[PDB]
Amino acid sequence: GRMHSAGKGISSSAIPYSRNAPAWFKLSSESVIEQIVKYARKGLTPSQIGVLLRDAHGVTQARVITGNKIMRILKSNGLAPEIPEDLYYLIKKAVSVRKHLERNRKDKDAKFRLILIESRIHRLARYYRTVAVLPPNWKYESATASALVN
Amino acid sequence: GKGKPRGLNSARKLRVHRRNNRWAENNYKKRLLGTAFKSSPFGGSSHAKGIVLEKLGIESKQPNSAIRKCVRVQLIKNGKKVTAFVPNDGCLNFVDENDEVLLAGFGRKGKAKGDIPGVRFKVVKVSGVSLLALWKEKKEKPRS
Amino acid sequence: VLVQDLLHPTAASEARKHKLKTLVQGPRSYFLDVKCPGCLNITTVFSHAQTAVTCESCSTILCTPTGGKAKLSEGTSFRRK
Amino acid sequence: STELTVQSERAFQKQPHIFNNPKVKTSKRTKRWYKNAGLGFKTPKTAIEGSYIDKKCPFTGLVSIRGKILTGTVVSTKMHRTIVIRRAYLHYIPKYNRYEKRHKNVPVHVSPAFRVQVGDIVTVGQCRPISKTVRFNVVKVSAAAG
Amino acid sequence: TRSSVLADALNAINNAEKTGKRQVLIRPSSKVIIKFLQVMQKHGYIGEFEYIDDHRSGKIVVQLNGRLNKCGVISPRFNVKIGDIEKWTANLLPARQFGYVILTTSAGIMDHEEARRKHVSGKILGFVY
RNA sequence: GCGGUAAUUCCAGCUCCAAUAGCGUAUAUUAAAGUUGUUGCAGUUAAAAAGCUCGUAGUUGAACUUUGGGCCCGGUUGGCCGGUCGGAUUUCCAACGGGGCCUUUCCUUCUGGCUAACCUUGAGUCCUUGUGGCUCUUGGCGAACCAGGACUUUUACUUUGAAAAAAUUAGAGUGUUCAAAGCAGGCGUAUUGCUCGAAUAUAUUAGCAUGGAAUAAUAGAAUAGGACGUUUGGUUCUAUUUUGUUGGUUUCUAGGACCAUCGUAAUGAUUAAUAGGGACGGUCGGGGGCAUCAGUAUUCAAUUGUCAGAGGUGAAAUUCUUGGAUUUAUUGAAGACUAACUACUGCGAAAGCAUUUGCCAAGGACGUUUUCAUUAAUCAAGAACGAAAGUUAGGGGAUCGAAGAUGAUCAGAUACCGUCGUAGUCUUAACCAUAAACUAUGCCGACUAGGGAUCGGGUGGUGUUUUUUUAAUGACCCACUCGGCACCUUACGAGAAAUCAAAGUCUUUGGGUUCUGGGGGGAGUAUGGUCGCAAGGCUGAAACUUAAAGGAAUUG
RNA sequence: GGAUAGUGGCCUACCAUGGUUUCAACGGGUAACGGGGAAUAAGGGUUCGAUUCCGGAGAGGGAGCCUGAGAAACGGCUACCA
Repeated sequence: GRMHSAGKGISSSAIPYSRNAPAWFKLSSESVIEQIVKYARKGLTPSQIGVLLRDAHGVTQARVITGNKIMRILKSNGLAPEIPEDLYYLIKKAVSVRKHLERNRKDKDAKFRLILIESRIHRLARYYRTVAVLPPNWKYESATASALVN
Repeated sequence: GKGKPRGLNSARKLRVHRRNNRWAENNYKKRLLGTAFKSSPFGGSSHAKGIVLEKLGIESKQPNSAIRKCVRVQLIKNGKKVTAFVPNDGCLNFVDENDEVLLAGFGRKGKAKGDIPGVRFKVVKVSGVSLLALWKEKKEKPRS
Repeated sequence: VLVQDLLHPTAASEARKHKLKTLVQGPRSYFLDVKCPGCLNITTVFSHAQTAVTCESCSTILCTPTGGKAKLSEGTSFRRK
Repeated sequence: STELTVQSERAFQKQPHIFNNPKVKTSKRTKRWYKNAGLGFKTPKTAIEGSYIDKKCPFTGLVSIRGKILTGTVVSTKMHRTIVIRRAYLHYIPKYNRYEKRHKNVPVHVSPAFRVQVGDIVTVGQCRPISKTVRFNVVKVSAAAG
Repeated sequence: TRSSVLADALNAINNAEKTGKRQVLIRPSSKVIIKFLQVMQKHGYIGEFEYIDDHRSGKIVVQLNGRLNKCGVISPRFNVKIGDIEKWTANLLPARQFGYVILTTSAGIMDHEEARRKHVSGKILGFVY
């Protein structure tokens, strides 16, 4: 099932049958947009913005309440992250495993998990250069891997 | 499933896979390396004229016993010495040394028959007649 | 069985199924409306909440995130909506 | 995707039988001849106002466009005045009833009234062979995805 | 993963009708599937059926009735020159008086008798008898 | 297979059989051959799933974007139609789409060329009383057809047409006397001649005109450099036609293009895949690495205590013993190991991994009204890991221990049995790249049948318990759900069968895709190549030989 | 620019490093002239085509050239080799 495992699990998230309006909500649209931008300027990621708006504010999702989605409204208001955040988290994990390898050589199963992570980074980054949020080359490289995470 | 790539564009994969599985057929590689015109004793021929060198006692296989009265001949065109059977009864004594006989295949493409071991060939004529005619006494041999 | 209203199944059969195999795929997670005994403000709290839920007033925790449904802290008034 | 000066080589690049008369005051700055390519195709404005010569061009030039008309994308651009097309196409097979993907290459004479690069679906017609590979002159261009 | 949803849906149809149930559920759908099932319905292999617009795919619940021997696809949607449609229906149907292979004509999804009526052809999708 | 004494097979005769003016033979290609498989094979065991994942090529890829004709027909809602004690219908009837029939059938539009036919009137003549009837246009009707434009996302696909030399082939006419053949011939008024003929089909991809717009990809408009435009400027060219004409200059308008203004606009981003990648949560496991910690056992040593044996075996002998052997005890060292928990349990890509504790980074699953929105599936070349044996030098080196030594057993024992004993075992650094790496079952997907236990996560319970008191759990119980290693019954099914929930959803034959096999030996040999210190790895035939090699199962 | 019948790296000077390729280039085999077709035919195919026609190519091996509209002619010449 997964990209890189023997695992075939299905835990997921079902958006309810509503294109709009859990009508008991009754706060705003523009003010919760400003809520998003305030939490974003506090140094939050789109996913973490979404889960905090869910939990502490009862927000269903921004596509429902305000028409469009979160990274979209960030990319509108100019707080846009430079590399896409899931690629960012992949590179972060890659530098973590790479640090651990250069300090512990004989950990070869961790070198195999490193192989899989560099695999995911090449596949996803290949996609982002196809749909042109990267430059068309962007040259992801193992030695400058610390430069995007530090 | 089923193994093969059923794709509406997968024909080069299909055709390469077929071409390279063809060699395990005994006959596709056998023509296409060129193995008759290389190392079978004949060069694609069916008969060859040969020279008699020796008369051989090849003794038959296990559920038989007989001495088979074969002959050991040499080709003209190519120099190969090769066993050959002299067919039906009494026709060994129709052949003497260096009698320029005519060699045929034997009935199974180029493997043996029944209980002569290892032989491929047979004689049909001796110095320009026959063996059926000689065996049924309906032709007499010229003397060289 | 061979024949069953697969269009309209019983609510028992529907309640006993997973989030996705139900005929319309839909959530089970429900928002709550919580007042603390200290302050009086109403807070809308996700059932399976993933952050330590606090109120804007009085800075107390409301819900500890755990494995599945969020464990509320102590006795606080909550209405299931 | 480079260009050059007016005159570079050891000749003087002009067109044959075009005579910018020095005695009469040429109010216009040149006598630039051109033609219409036909097949519905349009001469670019850059060709008429331009300042190259390229005697092998269909425009302001001495060869002509006939024979097959074709299209294709551009895979190489690193020659001087020629690109390399890849006419991608599918080949049938009767036995397997299934197509198989295939390609050729057919390098054409990019004229310097046409700005091309890698990408750039072009349209290109046959033009009395120019060198050993190139029998085609580009007549119309278009971009790749954006 | 999810290659041809026509073979997925017909896979369920054939499996349920092999095992003697009376109706079936199908998770993905397509307007190719809808036009396959309208053709099976108006030739009379399927009773009612019902799109369920679950927002994702749209499941389809088909009230079968028996009277259906096989459905299937022919997985490359092969081209068919209009002479070769009889080579097909010979190759893969049980007789010469029933059974319908289903094209993809540019006049639409139809079956081979309607193909010879409207005098048009194209790919092949699958067959039903 | 016959032929080893009475041969239904040899050599003859007799009789017969078949093909017959022909019959046999050799060899080669074709059918047989679903034994080359695209249709159309096979891989658990018959030959045959790469040790395992990663991954470029190739091959493949969830869903979503509306439809000018009518005649007949049936199907649903329906109303004047309600008769029947709220249902009970017919059809004068719209349409709701649906099946045939002839066609609406079109190319989307300017620039005008040009109008077929006019809304007619330009008045009344020929003729039955005259919108009968033309000779005709001054107010209208362009597509009946032309060419300067702009429609312009490109195809793959399919329909139709022209080409698809002659023979060939399929076939139409024809009595070459039948015919194989040919393109002939046939009828009179045979005396001064009439005439039919010599078709048609087929051919393919590649083109080349043409319709179709489903399928299958491909472009847009997001950091609006957008289209609309009657707009308002400003720039540049542009360069016809009138200036007698030429050529130059400038007023002009036309035609591009570009740049700002206001205006026009529903201004513009398709789902959120029981697809996938990420985030966060509480968990979970003998996942890896480095420390660190412990245990008893074995062997060795010192210190004792005692008396003739101690091992060891099928029974013995090799050996050790009054210089105290074995045992006892005390204490220490040394190394490997991680039992009892120990299962039809877990984890890991597999090989594999079981002591504590810590760090280091990972990880599956579960939960998720979060996130991005096809980012995928499978993989030639390629790369990582890869039990154990090896091999290169260390440091260890206790126990077991190939080679070796002996003592046995034997007809012989350089074999099993006994006592030792090097390399090894262990580890650090470096190679190797193989195993029955075996679940002998590729991988991702969807469906098809009953059950109870199990591990991990979740949810519910007027549940139990712990106690200090109900509370907080945590454990236990009941029911569900996802994932997981398995299992137990039946066969709807599959199979040659043992057997199988996948080996099912296969002649009623096609979900994406990677490898593998084509009778047995020869032979994983030859040789060429590459890798390796080497042992050897991966690639890898031929000569020739033989009618079998086999696979489940029954009876002996 | 020359050459040519004429385009053309066909050749020469000069000036750039290009062009092809795992969608199989380049190199090797062949008992390789190709196509029309032939055989066998359920369908899908597989093998063959020196040979009665078209196109090619060669006149022992190899090059050169007169004549001529047309030949690198060989039932022409010249050179070498066999």
